[PDB]
Amino acid sequence: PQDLTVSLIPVKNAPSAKIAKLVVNSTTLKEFGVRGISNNVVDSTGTAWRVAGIGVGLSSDSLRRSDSTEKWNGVNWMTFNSNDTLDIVLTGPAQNTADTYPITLDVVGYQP
Amino acid sequence: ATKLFSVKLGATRVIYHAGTAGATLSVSNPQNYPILVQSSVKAADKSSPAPFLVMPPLFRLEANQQSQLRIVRTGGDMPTDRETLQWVCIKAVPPETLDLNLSINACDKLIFRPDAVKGTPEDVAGNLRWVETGNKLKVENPTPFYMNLASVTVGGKPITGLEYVPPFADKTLNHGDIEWRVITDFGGESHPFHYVL
Repeated sequence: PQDLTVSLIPVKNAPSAKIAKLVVNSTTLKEFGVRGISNNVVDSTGTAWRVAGIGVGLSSDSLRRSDSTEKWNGVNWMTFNSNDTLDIVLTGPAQNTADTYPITLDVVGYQP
Repeated sequence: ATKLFSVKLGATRVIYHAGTAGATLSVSNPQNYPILVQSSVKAADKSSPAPFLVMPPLFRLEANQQSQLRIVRTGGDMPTDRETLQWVCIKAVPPETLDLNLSINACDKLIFRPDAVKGTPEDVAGNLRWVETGNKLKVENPTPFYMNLASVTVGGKPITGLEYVPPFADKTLNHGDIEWRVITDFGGESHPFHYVL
């Protein structure tokens, strides 16, 4: 399937506790870009941000796998090998509220 | 509570033949609920404007709906002696513990082919010139076409990461005979080509 199919799968908290898993599938894409969407984003690439019912973002192990950072249409995106699984974690030190929290990711793929 | 999201495009590229009135690209909503869609065309650098319009630029798809987008050149001063690449992008947006949601952007090459640029890339893809020095592999494209290479090997070893090669342009990536295919105007792969050194 050439077409992009994207899955976001749910997983005092542990340091870097994993909270969600991102999978992007396509038989034709080589790479994809992903950014978190927030009112309170905490870097150029949107790979760490704050979420209103906590600090969330890609894990260091996921960030390590980025192929490049590209500026596309005025915005920086970290790119990753297609069919990859990336982890979304609570970032920074152990974070301490019984609530529902919204997590929004935007994914882009440019077909070969 | 897994969020799944997809958009379907009818093809992986759109070839825009200069003499034509316009091109089309099918878009379908695989979800069993309505989505909002935005279509845009960007220049080869993925950022700058391009002299094309997609109609409708903004629309809603019902559950499982399939629609056609019309793409039309609106002016511009594109070269007459080589192809010019753009990107046609489709942004799909779903309706509003974790509350997980997604939006996605699927982009195809929209390749403009002047009427005086005859035949296809695969007709002339055997004219690619390859040079190997040390760990460096250079491909030289002396043709008017974008060369969208697939299944490249060097002495049988797969080469990943050669970008598409623009018209009259070279690409260099960090031994033995080279084999390659090109992705055709219709999305499949050509027969293999070879270069000896």
